Amino acid sequence: DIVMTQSPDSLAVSLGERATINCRSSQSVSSNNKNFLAWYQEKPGQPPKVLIYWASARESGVPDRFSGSGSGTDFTLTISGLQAEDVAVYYCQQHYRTPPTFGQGTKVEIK
Amino acid sequence: DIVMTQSPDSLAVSLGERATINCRSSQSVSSNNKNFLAWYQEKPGQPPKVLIYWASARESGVPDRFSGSGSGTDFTLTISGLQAEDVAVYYCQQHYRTPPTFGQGTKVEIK
Amino acid sequence: DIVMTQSPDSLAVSLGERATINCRSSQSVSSNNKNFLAWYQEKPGQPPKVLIYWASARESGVPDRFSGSGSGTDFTLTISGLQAEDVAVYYCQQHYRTPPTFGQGTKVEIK
Amino acid sequence: QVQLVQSGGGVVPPGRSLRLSCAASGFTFSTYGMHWVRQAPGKGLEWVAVISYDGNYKYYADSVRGRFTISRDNSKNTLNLDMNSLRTEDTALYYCAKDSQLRSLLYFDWLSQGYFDHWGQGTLVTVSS
Amino acid sequence: QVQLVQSGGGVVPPGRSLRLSCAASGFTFSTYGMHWVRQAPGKGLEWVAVISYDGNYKYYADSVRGRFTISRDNSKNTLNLDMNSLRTEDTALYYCAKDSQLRSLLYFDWLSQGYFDHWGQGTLVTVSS
Amino acid sequence: QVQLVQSGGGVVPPGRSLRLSCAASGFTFSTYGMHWVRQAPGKGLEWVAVISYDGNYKYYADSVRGRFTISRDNSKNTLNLDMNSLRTEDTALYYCAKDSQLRSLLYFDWLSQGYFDHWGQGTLVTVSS
Amino acid sequence: GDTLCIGYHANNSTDTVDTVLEKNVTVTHSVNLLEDKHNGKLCKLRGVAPLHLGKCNIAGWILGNPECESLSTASSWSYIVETPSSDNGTCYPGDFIDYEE
Amino acid sequence: GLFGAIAGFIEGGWTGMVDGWYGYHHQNEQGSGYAADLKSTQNAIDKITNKVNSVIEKMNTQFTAVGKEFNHLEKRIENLNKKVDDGFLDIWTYNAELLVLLENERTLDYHDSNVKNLYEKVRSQLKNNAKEIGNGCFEFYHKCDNTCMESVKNGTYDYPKYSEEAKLNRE
Amino acid sequence: GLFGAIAGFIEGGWTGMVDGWYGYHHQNEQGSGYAADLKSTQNAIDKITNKVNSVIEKMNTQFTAVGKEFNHLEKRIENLNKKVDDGFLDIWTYNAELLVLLENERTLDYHDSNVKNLYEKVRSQLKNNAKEIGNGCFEFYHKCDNTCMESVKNGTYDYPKYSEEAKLNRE
Amino acid sequence: GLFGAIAGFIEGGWTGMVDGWYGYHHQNEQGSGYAADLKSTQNAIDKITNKVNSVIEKMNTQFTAVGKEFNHLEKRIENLNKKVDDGFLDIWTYNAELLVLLENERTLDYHDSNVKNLYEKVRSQLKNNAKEIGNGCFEFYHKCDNTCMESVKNGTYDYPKYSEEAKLNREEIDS
Amino acid sequence: CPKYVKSTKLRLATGLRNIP
Ligand SMILES: *[C@@H]1O[C@H](CO)[C@@H](O)[C@H](O)[C@H]1NC(C)=O
Ligand SMILES: *[C@@H]1O[C@H](CO)[C@@H](O)[C@H](O)[C@H]1NC(C)=O
Ligand SMILES: *[C@@H]1O[C@H](CO)[C@@H](O)[C@H](O)[C@H]1NC(C)=O
Ligand SMILES: *[C@@H]1O[C@H](CO)[C@@H](O)[C@H](O)[C@H]1NC(C)=O
Ligand SMILES: *[C@@H]1O[C@H](CO)[C@@H](O)[C@H](O)[C@H]1NC(C)=O
Ligand SMILES: *[C@@H]1O[C@H](CO)[C@@H](O)[C@H](O)[C@H]1NC(C)=O
Ligand SMILES: *[C@@H]1O[C@H](CO)[C@@H](O)[C@H](O)[C@H]1NC(C)=O
Ligand SMILES: *[C@@H]1O[C@H](CO)[C@@H](O)[C@H](O)[C@H]1NC(C)=O
Repeated sequence: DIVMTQSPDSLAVSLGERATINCRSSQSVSSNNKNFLAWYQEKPGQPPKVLIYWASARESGVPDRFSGSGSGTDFTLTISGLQAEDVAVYYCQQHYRTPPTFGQGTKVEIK
Repeated sequence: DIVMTQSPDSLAVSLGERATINCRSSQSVSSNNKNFLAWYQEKPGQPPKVLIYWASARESGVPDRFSGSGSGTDFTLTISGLQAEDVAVYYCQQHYRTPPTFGQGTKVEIK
Repeated sequence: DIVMTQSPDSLAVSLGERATINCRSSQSVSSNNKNFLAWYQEKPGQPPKVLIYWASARESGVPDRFSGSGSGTDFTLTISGLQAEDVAVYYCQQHYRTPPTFGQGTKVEIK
Repeated sequence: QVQLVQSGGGVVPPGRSLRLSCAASGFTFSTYGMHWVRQAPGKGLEWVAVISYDGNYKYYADSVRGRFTISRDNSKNTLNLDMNSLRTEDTALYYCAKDSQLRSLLYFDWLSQGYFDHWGQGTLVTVSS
Repeated sequence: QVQLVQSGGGVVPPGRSLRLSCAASGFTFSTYGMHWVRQAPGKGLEWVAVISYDGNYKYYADSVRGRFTISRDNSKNTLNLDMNSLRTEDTALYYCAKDSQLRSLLYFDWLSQGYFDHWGQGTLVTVSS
Repeated sequence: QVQLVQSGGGVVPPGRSLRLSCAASGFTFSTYGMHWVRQAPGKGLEWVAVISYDGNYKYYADSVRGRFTISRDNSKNTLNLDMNSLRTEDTALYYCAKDSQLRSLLYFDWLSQGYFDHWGQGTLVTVSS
Repeated sequence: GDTLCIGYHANNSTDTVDTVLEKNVTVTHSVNLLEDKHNGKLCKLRGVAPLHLGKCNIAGWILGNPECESLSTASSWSYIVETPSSDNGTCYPGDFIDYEE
Repeated sequence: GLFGAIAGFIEGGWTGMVDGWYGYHHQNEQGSGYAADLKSTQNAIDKITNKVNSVIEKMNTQFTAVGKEFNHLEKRIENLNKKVDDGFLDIWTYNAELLVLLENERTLDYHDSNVKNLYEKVRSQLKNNAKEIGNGCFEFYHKCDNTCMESVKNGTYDYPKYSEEAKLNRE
Repeated sequence: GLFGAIAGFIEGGWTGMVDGWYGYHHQNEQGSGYAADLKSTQNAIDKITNKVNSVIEKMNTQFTAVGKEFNHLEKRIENLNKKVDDGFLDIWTYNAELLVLLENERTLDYHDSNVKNLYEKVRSQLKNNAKEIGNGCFEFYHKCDNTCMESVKNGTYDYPKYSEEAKLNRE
Repeated sequence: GLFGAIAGFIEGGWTGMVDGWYGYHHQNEQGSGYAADLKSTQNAIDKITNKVNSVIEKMNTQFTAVGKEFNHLEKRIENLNKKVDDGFLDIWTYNAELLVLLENERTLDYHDSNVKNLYEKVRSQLKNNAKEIGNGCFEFYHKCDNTCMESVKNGTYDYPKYSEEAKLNREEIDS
Repeated sequence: CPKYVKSTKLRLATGLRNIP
């Protein structure tokens, strides 16, 4: 199948700055000018909710400070002005083949 | 026209046995799983009613004991459990070209 | 640009007979069994009016005694049964390129 | 129930015309083409002529080409056959048949016509002196 | 019935603008295209411009390009023709005509129009010192 | 409002069946596919199984193939997961998810699923003696 | 070497169309079959101004409610306009049968 | 993209040309440029304007009066009128949407048809004097001035005139 | 003609062949005339008659009474009846007209496709034993007699049988 | 089919492959087996699911109560309601039936188009290096080792590198 | 006047597939 890695793992920054995590896939996932990647975020004691779908859009109810981009095999999630209530775990997920595979995951927390 | 004749004629069998009538065409008749042949039965003083249409199906009304099969250029009429009031004359038929060339005719008669 | 032209200029013609007016184009005009020509008749001090459309059809208002023909690059206009009020100026134009050029002008006048 | 009743046959000497009619009832007529087929005495059945649902196209057997004139009408639902230049060979028993393919189109003289669903009661014709 | 009546002409010195307008009645306006074509005092007719049915695509002749302006307003049933920087060869008798092709699409730079269906009476336009 | 609640989990020794039900309400259930996904303690998420809208075609991952049995009852809007042949590694936290592609068709074993819209609250399953 | 090529037109139109096989495909040229623009006016239908009764209904105009005696009559009208706030109808209470008739 | 010309074996269109829907890109020892096949795209806009007239203008309506007034004692008749309005609403939205979708697909594939048929015409001419290098571009085996550019724009290519030179040039 | 066979690379039909929608014209030392490919046009006839039957038979109308009458005291419901009849008229006219137009276009495209793939079958069965002269005609490199005609039309043409003879005349 | 690739120049389908609608069956000196193409049939699945979504969901329907009741003195309005419902029945039956039949033909034509486009892609990609032996099969004029199947199946086959040996072996074949 | 539809967009395509 397809495996991916998020190179920053358990990165720590304080409130207000920028947090960048990448996502490198084993093979190409994007097709016909469309990004087949989604991001997920879970807090302790809560199910992992969707954060950004199709790697550029945004689920209604997500704050505007959460944005992401990327193409081909490399994608990035960026946090504009981290808040203390956003300490959580982020996931990659390519929904291109019948075994959707989640990334190993990264943690964002206070410095 | 597509000349078409059947070999067995004037067959005579008693009640209960089998009577087979194979029928040959000089050129291929069926195409695209469309077996273009019919069998017709008439008694003396009676109009020729259809017996088997499409060479495999059954027109509603004829006894179930009358059946036929075959494909390509060989097409057979088989009578199982022949009953006394089923003595008649059987005609082949090819409706593939506009001239329907009937067989020269076969006849069944009790023994 | 395609430029129209008519050989007879200010031709003098009397009552009752035929006044032919040809029309030569720089290149081909018609395509897909459609003649792309229109004739225009106007009296002095009067607005122009569409006269013959597609070089072969007649309109409502134009007299039956007057018609026209042509195919390809040479199109002709025929004056059959000339009345005195037919003194006018006749014009060619090809509506095959975005500039429809008009002919330099031909005139009919009572001999 | 389909019914193909027909009458008009009889005795005739060679060299004069004869009119036949096969009325139809019990089903919609103008959608099904109809067929002609005959039974020579002591012989087997053989082909005569066909006409489409609309009557626009009219096809003939090779044997009786140019002598038999087929027509149909849909107002009274009758299939009629005209007789020109008869010979003693034409003596037979006439059967009016119905084609099976609904609204069958016959635009060329060899196409695959349908089989015969229903057959007429039969009319007797003799060409003798 | 169709009517193409226009006004707005007169005497204009060179270098100053002039506006012409012809309103239409008796037929549906937004579907058909519209044209302008001019007749010099003694020379003859020659094409000016054309506008599409929706007014999105505006097309010009090879002579008055960069100086004229074609516009239309389907709500007021009114065609218009603005002008910049006239010269001495603009004396003519301005005609606005209709297009025979219904809902024609004038997409590219050489497409074929229809025969000019019906015509206006013509308003006098001249330029002089 | 989309809601996904599931229950029936707990502790189980290896070798006995366990059945889970994820009831759904507040949205059109029968027109969307569903998924199974699990969270191994101390590890990341991984896929389990998928069922399409009509329930004809089902798929599983490479780790639980031939042991699980995903099933669905659209008459009760209830997703089910028959779960047999346990081992110690199978302990995780099970979620039921909904696909994003409306009325998606799954006909082969490599197609592109949609992203997971909404998730269940999660129930604990563990394998211990 | 000399090289000819075969291609097709391309521009920067942002107009998009939806087909059966695919959705949101950009196209160079289009026409919109559905118009969603209304002028916000009650134009004269068939060249005739509507019989705008203002603050009165059909009962007010036809029966002669004094609150709308000011509005004049017309030789013809195409359709009748009533405001939603038109309450000045049958001032004396009663049943004006076949009113909608 | 059924017939496979647009978005198929053609990578993409040329934005540098505006003259026609179905254009060329000539290039010879003098230089290059853009042009358009007049006949093909003239035919294309003609047929498509016919499509537009046959869709819009054909919608045949005469005078209608939709709104109806009813009192509280005629609720059944008003409900029947509401059902009628909803039924024609449903029919018209369904047919309108499906019909416009089908027309969109047919028009896109007609464009694909014109591009592919033009490609097949230029392949029918020039039968063995050009290498089909791909993406719709022919690499000519013989140097010829704009008589051959305009000639393949124009339907009058002369194969035997350059056939022997092409045979000599191929190794 | 989306596929581009009729009025495409074939300039026009043949008026002297009333024996099938699709045919071959062949000349050689001992035979010349027009004859039809029986199977292809027979399949076309069957498909087209099924198409016409599908268009016509889907009328399933029960016994209806369109005519309705109402006196002066219920002019409203008479207007409602007129509204219903007018709406049915409008939807039937629009749907039927555009259905007929689309079906006619599809039928013409079907016939075009049959011509195109008949030509495709012939060229595939013939390979390079003949030169594509154009106009959908073939010029053989070898003596191809009446049984060679039957081999080409029936579908049992042989490649290696005439390969050496064709290579003899190709240099 | 209208393209001659479903029961056309390719006669019968393959039951041997399971991993997609459009695929390949290849054999060489080192191995064999079916190898389904990915991108073309993935796009096919996407367009077909959009097609069925458009056919099903574009018909929107609101709440209604088509059941009406009338008494004995008002048979006319009852018959009017019956006519309205019956006319809706005929409109819906015909529009639905013709939609189903036309879309059936359309999607079969789509599948035929896709398989023919795949064949045309492989034919243009390989060209003179392979011999079309009919029934959608190419016989190489050389012995291609690996990445040849893979590059054919994803449209990135390197032509000129194999061309030298292809034409060298070609001379043995066509004199 | 035309018939009312609750649809949002009916754009009948006329041009190519816009691929710059
Ligand atoms: C447009 O309105 C004017 C002014 O009321 C009227 O005279 C004219 O008849 C209307 N136009 C048409 C084409 O009827
Ligand atoms: C496309 O680009 C042109 C310049 O070539 C520009 O004038 C035009 O406004 C652009 N079109 C759109 C729709 O933005
Ligand atoms: C369609 O795609 C364009 C980009 O091509 C995007 O900006 C737009 O939001 C999309 N619209 C819809 C309705 O998906
Ligand atoms: C007319 O309507 C107004 C609405 O404010 C109401 O106050 C008034 O009493 C009404 N007059 C009559 C005569 O009905
Ligand atoms: C071809 O075309 C250009 C203009 O497009 C012309 O000026 C030039 O002379 C021509 N080239 C040759 C080699 O004839
Ligand atoms: C183009 O074709 C026309 C006839 O269609 C012919 O007269 C002309 O010579 C050809 N060539 C050029 C360069 O116009
Ligand atoms: C090449 O792939 C084939 C399957 O196509 C396989 O049988 C073989 O082992 C591979 N060989 C090499 C040399 O990579
Ligand atoms: C196609 O597959 C080959 C073989 O692995 C690879 O080299 C090539 O990059 C692939 N092409 C694309 C566009 O992914």
